[PDB]
Amino acid sequence: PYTVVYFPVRGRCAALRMLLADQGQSWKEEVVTVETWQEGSLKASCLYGQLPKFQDGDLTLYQSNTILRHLGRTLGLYGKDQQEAALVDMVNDGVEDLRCKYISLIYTNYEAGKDDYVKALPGQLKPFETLLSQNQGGKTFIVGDQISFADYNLLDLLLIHEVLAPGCLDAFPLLSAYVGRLSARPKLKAFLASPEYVNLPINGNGKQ
Amino acid sequence: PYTVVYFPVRGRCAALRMLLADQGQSWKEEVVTVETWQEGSLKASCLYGQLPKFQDGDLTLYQSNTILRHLGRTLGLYGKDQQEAALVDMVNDGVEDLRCKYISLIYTNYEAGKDDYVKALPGQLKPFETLLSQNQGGKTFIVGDQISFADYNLLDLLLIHEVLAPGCLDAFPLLSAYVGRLSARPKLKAFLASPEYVNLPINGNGKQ
Ligand SMILES: N[C@@H](CCC(=O)N[C@@H](CSc1ccc([N+](=O)[O-])cc1[N+](=O)[O-])C(=O)NCC(=O)O)C(=O)O
Ligand SMILES: N[C@@H](CCC(=O)N[C@@H](CSc1ccc([N+](=O)[O-])cc1[N+](=O)[O-])C(=O)NCC(=O)O)C(=O)O
Repeated sequence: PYTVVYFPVRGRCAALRMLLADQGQSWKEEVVTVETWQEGSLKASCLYGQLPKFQDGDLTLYQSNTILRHLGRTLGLYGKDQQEAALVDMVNDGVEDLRCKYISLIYTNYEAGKDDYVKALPGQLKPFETLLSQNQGGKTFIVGDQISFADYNLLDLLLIHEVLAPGCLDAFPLLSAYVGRLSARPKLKAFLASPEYVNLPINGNGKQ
Repeated sequence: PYTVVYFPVRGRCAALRMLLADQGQSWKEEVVTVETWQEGSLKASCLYGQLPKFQDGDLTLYQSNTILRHLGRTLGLYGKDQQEAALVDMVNDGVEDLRCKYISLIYTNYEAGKDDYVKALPGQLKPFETLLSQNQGGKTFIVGDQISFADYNLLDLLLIHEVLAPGCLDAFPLLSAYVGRLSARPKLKAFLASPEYVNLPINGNGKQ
């Protein structure tokens, strides 16, 4: 089965969890406390000395995007052809780029860098609105007419940014509608309202 | 066919170029000067306002790793099955993580951060030596027994680090032999020695 090993936060596991829940997959959560991590044995055993760690049968993986791509690949959420698969990759890489900036702000310069970050947000979000606009008027998914792992990753990015800068999507009709539409999918809606998601901090340092 | 649109530097296009050359694929280079970029029209037309931009027929792509994964997918350099594909992803994400740190040092604080960076390098290279040690004694490739896009990306990462920290691979026998072995592949060896590779700077700011 599936096992996700992570700290008690949404962070880089939020998207893959949304994917698993929405896809009706069952998985086990292995919560790692700061004490256990500080112990050192687990960390030393991690390929890049970091979490998340993921297990699928006897397959052990590291790197959040590797887990997303693996789930996308094995579950059929990676486009209908090579052309779509590439576009899905293009979206996820763009999502990762912004997530990195978001993470830097959160853990590195929240107080002094928030104003500038929020000021620059529109230009960073615009590309995803454009992508939607070029795909069936933005009425379906980010790429093609079937959901992909990039959709879950983008959704999370949009959700955490609405927390960081409420109303940041107001100027973007497609992104706004997209968030509402995907968040309304039955299994996903139930997961997002559940305590295991709601009662977990977004980041490990309490900022958001 | 293939068209690479980039500034006159190796940077984030070095790995994909090595891949194309080694695979015997033809491609065209579209060099973008600082003046043309500063003009603004090209940049505004780029999905995320950045280069590289790649064209495969009428398919236009952005994001260096998206290009690598697309070429890996289409040319059969993405593992023999789904499991290997995930391991390939795990390697590339690790390569990207280190490349980001390298890029930060180069463009953000080379002078004051070099010492610390080089001091931390061994711990950052270790995971790749470990992966090699676990795959046929490190006698073939980073994943499985066939070359993958992650091999080209990792090779470039190792090459630019030996320039930044001459001798850094002395502490890693497998990685050292791996660099020598892959660099000896006939088509790649010819490309690496060619003016089109050699006469290009590694980075855009002249640091290395
Ligand atoms: N590329 C990896 C990134 C993994 C990662 O960043 N892991 C962190 C999560 S927390 C984290 C992630 C990013 C930043 N940050 O400042 O960029 C700060 C924190 N933190 O705990 O403060 C971790 O395991 N840290 C434990 C360790 O290294 O010993 C992935 O995508 O899965
Ligand atoms: N995620 C993308 C990243 C593309 C990228 O970083 N492109 C830069 C290359 S130069 C670059 C890349 C990283 C850093 N940096 O400081 O981290 C500095 C520079 N630079 O030109 O100084 C660019 O196009 N810049 C033009 C622009 O944005 O207007 C990819 O993987 O392809």
